[PDB]
Amino acid sequence: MNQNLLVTKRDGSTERINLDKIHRVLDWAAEGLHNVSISQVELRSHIQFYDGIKTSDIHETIIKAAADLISRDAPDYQYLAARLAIFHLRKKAYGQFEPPALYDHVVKMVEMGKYDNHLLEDYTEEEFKQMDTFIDHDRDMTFSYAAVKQLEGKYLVQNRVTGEIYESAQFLYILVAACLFSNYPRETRLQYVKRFYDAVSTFKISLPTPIMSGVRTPTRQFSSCVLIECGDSLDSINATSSAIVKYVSQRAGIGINAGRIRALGSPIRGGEAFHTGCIPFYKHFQTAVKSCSQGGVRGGAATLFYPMWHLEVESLLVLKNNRGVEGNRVRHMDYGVQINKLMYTRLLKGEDITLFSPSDVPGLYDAFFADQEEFERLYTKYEKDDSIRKQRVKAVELFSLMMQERASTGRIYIQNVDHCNTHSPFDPAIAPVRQSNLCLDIALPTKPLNDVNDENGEIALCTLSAFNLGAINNLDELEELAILAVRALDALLDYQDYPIPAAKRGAMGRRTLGIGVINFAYYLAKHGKRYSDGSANNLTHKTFEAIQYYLLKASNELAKEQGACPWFNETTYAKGILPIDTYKKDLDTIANEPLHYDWEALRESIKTHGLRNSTLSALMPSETSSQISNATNGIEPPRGYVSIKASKDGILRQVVPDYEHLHDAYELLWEMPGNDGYLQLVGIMQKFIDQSISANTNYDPSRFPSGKVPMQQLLKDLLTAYKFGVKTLYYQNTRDGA
Amino acid sequence: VGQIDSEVDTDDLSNFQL
Amino acid sequence: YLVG
Repeated sequence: MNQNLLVTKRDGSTERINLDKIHRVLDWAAEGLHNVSISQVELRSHIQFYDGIKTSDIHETIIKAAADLISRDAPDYQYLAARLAIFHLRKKAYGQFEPPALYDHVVKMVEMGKYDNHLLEDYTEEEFKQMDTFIDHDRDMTFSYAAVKQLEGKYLVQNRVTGEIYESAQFLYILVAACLFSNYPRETRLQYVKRFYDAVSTFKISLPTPIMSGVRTPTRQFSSCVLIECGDSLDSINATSSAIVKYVSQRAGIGINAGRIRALGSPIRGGEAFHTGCIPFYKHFQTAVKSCSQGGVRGGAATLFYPMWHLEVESLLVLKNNRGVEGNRVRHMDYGVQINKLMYTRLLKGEDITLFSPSDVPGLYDAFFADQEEFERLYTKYEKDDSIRKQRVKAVELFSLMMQERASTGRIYIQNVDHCNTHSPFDPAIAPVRQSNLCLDIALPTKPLNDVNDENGEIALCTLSAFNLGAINNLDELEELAILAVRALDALLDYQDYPIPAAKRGAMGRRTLGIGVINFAYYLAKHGKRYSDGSANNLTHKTFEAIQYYLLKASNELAKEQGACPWFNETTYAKGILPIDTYKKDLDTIANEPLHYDWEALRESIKTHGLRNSTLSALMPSETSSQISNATNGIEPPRGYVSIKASKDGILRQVVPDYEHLHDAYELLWEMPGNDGYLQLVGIMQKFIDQSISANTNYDPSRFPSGKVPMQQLLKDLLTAYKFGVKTLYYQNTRDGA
Repeated sequence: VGQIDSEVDTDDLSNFQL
Repeated sequence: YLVG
């Protein structure tokens, strides 16, 4: 008759219940949302309250209650839940809802060793006072629950033992800004910090996880992926391996080119025993890749590339096929099969494909990537020469074998090596592109190492970022954003540390960046286009010309200011060649949109003052970044309207952006009748992209007689992709609802 | 995962233009 | 500019 319910506080222990405090907080969180029942939430959580429960559990419980009502039909629960979680997270880090002033926060964090001390060196208290005036902690209210789950899970600075969270998303953004523009002239430094801060807090520009979790802290390791090229020698094999180990110990995705390793049977090169072949070494790279992961299998990912005509290609192609002898399988690494014009022509004419160990055909490997003419000449030449060890395979058998394996595992990727060299930012004769990275979006020059510390080797890196096509109003907002993206990344290049000499060489030499988009799908839904009918062709053309033009304008602008990258002379850019001059011709047949930009003015501006960065665009996939922004992933159509994630904290649901008004506008992944629509769009994007795009092929067995995908369809799609100049092909998904 | 029908027609392909 |  005074039946209370004692809440317990952070060692302040006992106290009565405050069900009106709670309601106030809920009420607040609900402000502006539509279709959310505060009572419903209260009922669901009050029922699990027990007499001496700590306050932190009252919050988790109201948070989960809200999260569990998220649905297609009631999507504002995602904000109600996030807002509660944000509120809780404030109290958890600061003891109040109101964040401490920035200077005080930074000072306390530097004493605690959670923020780099250089922050206080590079900026004055008055400078921090001013940044604080740019900050808007109410943007914390725009995150969706899944977004807060990710920030909380892997962005915000915290203690991973105790669980203690030390910061709010706005301090993350403001300090990422500050660190990246810390070396700017006092004259412009803070205007840049503010402009970027705004761009990232309002989700216009997304940034990779290592960057958002680390810049501001004492580390200097921000690598997401590297590209190493193995020479045909124990020294290189050793170096390659060494390099992989250092790089996976920093969580980087690895893309390895082991195409030149000579084939099984070849003669000993004075002490180097490659009699045994590629596989034993591949195994060795796999163990290197997995050296710093959980069981010896969990975590650490790589993709290994090799020419289609390699002598052991038929053994290589079935490396992840589970039914087979243990010794002849390297299952936990994806492969990237490298193909060019001549290979496909042999398929089309039903002729043979000749396998050869690279060791035995002088000049063939290089020609393969850099000069098709010459490749054709040496190829036919060596076919005829009977001194040369070789093997003949029916091109149809070889192609189907590879498509088959690509079909089953989903992880046998294609790389059109002529397309990456005839349509690239680089000169193939001096710095050809002979491999991709883990997710087949990166395409840069690499040189083999002779020792881990070899200064004449080159390792390519992933320096990434992305435009939210869902958060810009017109494409002319991309000029400001290109500036801010390019400048921040370029700064990062000098900010971070390089574990291997050859990886420093590549970054400082070519300053290569890979900026792409996210939210494509939602962008097309708001403009009433679809992926599979070809209705989005000109819009895509318009959107990717604007992205590329402004990126080049921003980089050109930057070279003016601070000088072109040291090896700018090895680019086609240097010679007055533009992406619009070398794209694959057939594109002309599927899109008429005219260039809206002065490419000729920029051509000269580029020839004259050069480019800060040798590459600027690359369309990578993005789960995390996309989630924080509540956006569809990179350029992929959504699988369905609500996507589910698991957690220790219950089921996380996230509804596609503006489902309310665009459910009929979206074209879900399995609603596309086939791949042509999408492959065209990828081809159009590739006109302007410097690097590559992680494109997927998707098949639904329901759509085929007897539930079997014809090898004909698989080859036709493959050839469709090559015909519209697609550089790479990534995942292949099979199924009809996920 | 992927269950395919491995029947290939080169005649069909033939006429394709790369 | 352009390096030198």
